[PDB]
Amino acid sequence: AYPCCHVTQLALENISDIYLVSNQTCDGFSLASLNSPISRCANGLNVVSFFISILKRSSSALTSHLRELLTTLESLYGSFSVEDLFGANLNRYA
Amino acid sequence: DIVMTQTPPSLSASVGDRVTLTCRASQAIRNNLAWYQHKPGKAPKRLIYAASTLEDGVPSSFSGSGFGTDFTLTINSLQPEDFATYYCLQHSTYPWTFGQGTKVEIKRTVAAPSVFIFPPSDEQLKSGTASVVCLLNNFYPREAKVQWKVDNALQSGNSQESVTEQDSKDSTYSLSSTLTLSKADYEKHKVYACEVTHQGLSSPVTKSFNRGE
Amino acid sequence: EVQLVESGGRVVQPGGSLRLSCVTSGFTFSYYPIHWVRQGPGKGLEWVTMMSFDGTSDHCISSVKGRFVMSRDNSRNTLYLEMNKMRLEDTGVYYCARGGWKWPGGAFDVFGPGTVVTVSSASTKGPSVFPLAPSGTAALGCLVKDYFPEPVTVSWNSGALTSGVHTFPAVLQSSGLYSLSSVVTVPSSSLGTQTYICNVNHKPSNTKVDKRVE
Amino acid sequence: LSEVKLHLDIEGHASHYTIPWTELMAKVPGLSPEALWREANVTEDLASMLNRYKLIYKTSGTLGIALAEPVDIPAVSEGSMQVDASKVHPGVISGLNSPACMLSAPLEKQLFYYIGTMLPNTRPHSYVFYQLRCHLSYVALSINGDKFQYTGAMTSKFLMGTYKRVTEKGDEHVLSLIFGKTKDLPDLRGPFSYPSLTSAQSGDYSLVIVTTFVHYANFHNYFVPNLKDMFSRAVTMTAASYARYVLQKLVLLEMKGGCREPELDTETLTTMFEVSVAFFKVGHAVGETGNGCVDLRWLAKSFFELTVLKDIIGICYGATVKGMQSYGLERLAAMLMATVKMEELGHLTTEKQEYALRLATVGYPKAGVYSGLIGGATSVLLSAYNRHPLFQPLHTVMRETLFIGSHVVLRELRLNVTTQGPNLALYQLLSTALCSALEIGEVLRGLALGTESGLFSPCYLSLRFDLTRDKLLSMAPQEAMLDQAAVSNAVDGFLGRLSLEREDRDAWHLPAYKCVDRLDKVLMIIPLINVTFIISSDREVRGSALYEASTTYLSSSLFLSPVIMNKCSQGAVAGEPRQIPKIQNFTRTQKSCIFCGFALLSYDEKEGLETTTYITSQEVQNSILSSNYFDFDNLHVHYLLLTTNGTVMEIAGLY
Repeated sequence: AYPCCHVTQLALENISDIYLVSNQTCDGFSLASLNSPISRCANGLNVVSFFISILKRSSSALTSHLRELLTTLESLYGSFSVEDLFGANLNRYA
Repeated sequence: DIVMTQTPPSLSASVGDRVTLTCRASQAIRNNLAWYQHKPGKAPKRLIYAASTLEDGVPSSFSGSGFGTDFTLTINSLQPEDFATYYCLQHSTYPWTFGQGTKVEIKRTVAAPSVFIFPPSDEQLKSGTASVVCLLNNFYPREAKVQWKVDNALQSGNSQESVTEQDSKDSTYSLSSTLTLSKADYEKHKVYACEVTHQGLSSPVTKSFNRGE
Repeated sequence: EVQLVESGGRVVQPGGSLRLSCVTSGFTFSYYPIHWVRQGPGKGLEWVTMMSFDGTSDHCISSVKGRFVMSRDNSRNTLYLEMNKMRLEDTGVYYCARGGWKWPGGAFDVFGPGTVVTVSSASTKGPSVFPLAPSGTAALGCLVKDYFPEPVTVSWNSGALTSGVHTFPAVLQSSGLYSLSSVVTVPSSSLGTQTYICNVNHKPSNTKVDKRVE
Repeated sequence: LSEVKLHLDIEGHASHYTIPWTELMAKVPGLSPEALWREANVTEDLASMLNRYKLIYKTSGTLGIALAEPVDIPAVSEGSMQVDASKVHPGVISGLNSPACMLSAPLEKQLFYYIGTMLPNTRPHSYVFYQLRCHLSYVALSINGDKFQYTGAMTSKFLMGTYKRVTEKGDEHVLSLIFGKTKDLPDLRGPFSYPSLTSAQSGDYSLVIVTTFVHYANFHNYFVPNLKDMFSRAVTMTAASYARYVLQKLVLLEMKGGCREPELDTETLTTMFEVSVAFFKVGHAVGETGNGCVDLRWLAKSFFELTVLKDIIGICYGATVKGMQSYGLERLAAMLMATVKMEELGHLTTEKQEYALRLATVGYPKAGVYSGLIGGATSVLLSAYNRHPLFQPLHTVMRETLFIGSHVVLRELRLNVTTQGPNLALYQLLSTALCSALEIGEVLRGLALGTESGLFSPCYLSLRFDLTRDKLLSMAPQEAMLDQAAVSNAVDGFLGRLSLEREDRDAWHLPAYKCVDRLDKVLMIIPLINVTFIISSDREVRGSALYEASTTYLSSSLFLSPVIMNKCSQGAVAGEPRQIPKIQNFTRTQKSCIFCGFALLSYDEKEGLETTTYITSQEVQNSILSSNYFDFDNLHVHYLLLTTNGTVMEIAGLY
């Protein structure tokens, strides 16, 4: 179970799909699932910024499809509150 | 009005040749000429700016030179994506003017056109108009001459030619010369001929039909 | 990166009016003036007009002088072009490029995609489709005559016949209608057994017709 | 080396997007999403991720209300020759009157040629930043024996100055300031959010502070910038004026006791970053204008300031500028300096003189290739001197004009090679005449108030060495309203600018300098044409003769040794020196230039020398006689006439 998984510290080439949670799905946590076409858990915030930096580095990705993903990722990244990562229970899952 | 005169209007070369484009001004434009590559269907891209400055994101095979009167775009090594039509541009004294442009076809060996002719269709004749179609299939170079002979009378100004772009596999051109007549004038004549003059032909060959065979 | 997008393409009656829009994104708009360049069918590129940095001064080429008015709103980031007394020669594809860059001295960088401008009054009309019958190889085709405006989609055997097909560019007849031909070469031994079918689609009239050729 | 789809929940929408690496990795050469995926510990538990975010200092005082960008680079003058930095072609620009400009596309290439790592993987930065490598320029210094370093790395988009301290142990404390347009800010790595680190944000621009909570405390001991004021100056100031603002702080600190043993205080560290902004604002202004052309008159103005700022930074700190100079602009400026009559440069406009002298410095830096540029600066000084009421404090118009021309001369004095002394000596002589009593008087008031006259005076380069602490105090503004410690500060700083030894920008270039035994006792040298005079309290000067004024039994002595054609004597002439002949048979008005080429010395018996005058033209001499200059009713004051004849004469009365 647990669409909201738990992260603990496989690389990028063997990865195909990545799923991101909403800002209310996991009570503020930004969590992701990396998988091969078998799901591992990833730090959402680290992951989201990676793609955001990938798209930002690619100013020449002038697709209306891709450039809309970047601006949608950015609003997604700001909706999560790491500041609300208080003494919030860090091990709610797995 | 300054007149920009590119030579040549069209030009052919294989992959990796040294291609040189010229463009002359009617007055001095002192160092205010630019070059733009325009693939059909898409947007033009500037290649060179001050007659000299290769501008960013453009492969360095392109170079430009000249002062005042005579300017040059030279692509040092032709690449397949450099098949295009290229225009020079003066911005010295507006109104600004382009050259007529140089299209860069990509070369092939000489090949003669396979010429066919099509009479007006029965379906079309029922509606009172007659169209005679002459086909020139898969020849090189582009330049060709198609005159129509109706009852040995060289017909003037009722034919229109349309040319394919160089086919992607065999680099050949094709041509549709459509001859248009009212059905009235088509029944008054009996010989319909299409005479193709081509560099690849040993002598102009004439394809012909007598009405209804 | 630096995008110029031009949107006001249409069909206009001769002498009428059309308004072009050039939507520029990815850079400081007001610090740049703009230029317009048009390419007529089977003709070279031609500089038409320049919009000044301030926008107060509008300078046009002789053919379009006094007929074109350019208005730019810096907040909108869009340059509007108003065209009056449209002529048949004005027909073509219009492009806008940014030129001046801290402004007076100008030159164009990459343009936008362009927009289609068709100054031809005539009429919405689907084409007439006529077979072109053949006579160790021979060729056959499909005459797609008297439609308006372009384009017309042509395929053979619904796309199952791909080899040796040549669908020509349409020509604008003096009548105002576009005329086009599509042909294909076949091995002569297939003439009786393989069925040859011509698929013509004219979207701007919503007419789709099939044609058997023998 | 694959392709990847990205699915996610958008408030109830099952959206997915497909990012191609087969496309992008080839399409954009700098992208390698493998190292980016490594750079985010994408397996980092939310625990250790929360541990990394907490360590970075966050902005409490985070605001700054909008400021307006000054319009800095001017619109192209109609029909300038928009000209290539790389391809500087002969005779493309015709004259100084010709409108001209270098187009910004390759000029940006030539400024930020240097490449390197902007955001390091050093401890404070790799926690916060996806590491970046950009075309860059940096200003760098190292002091306190390389245990305090500053590094002003910048692109055409943003600047990061970073301070580093060493505690006498292996501990390193690091603090970095990131300044640029808000949109152009680099990519944040972890859960980090830019407002948390933004200390000032106005319209399009931002100022970000990056450091550990440990380190911000360790810098808060000695470094609390007025982050508000720095940000406004970086934003609202034109790039040329900003470089002068910093140039003011350095020179008004250098001659003072500031940067010989630097003080690690708030002000000096504030300036270090402001140096980086000064270069960056110029590079940023060129880069951000887009595919255009930068007016050459702007370039000459702005790159003159950076070139002076580059010098003064070399002398205060062991500092380097790497990547803010284009040889294309330097050849363009140099070629335009073959256009104009260097001998008649001073005849032209206020505006044209400045623009020419700016190009002259920028054209050949490392002065001493074609040494006719000195004569141009000399021509401005001469044409200024005659129209300028002599002895007067030069108003800010002429003073700014002459400061620009002074820099060309100043770098020739650096050299061991003479490079055609004649023009050089005439400049120093004209400077010496301009160093009068109230020239010093206004400068010291200018240093008491930190005003514009504090930067420069022609006296700096003059042949006047009678200047010490005591002499200045007598000539100061007399007002009790002025802080007479800032007056004492001004005297100290002024004398620090023209210390004859360990300055190298006062002496050791003249031909006639060899004829002195004791160089510290020389008060002044008047190099005329066909003769130069050595004014000293030194008896043993190997000159052609020796005059001794009736000085007093107060001042050590007053000797004038004329040196004929700058060829000395075997030994100092022995016996009694010549008496100074007194002259009354001389009529007050002259309609010819009877004093042309002569010098006019005014000396008070107790104080010392007061003014020098060089009779250069008729309007100069008529300005002397007609004015109130000759006051014989003061017997404490005499008037010496130093002739090209080689004679010294006193003026005692006129009709």
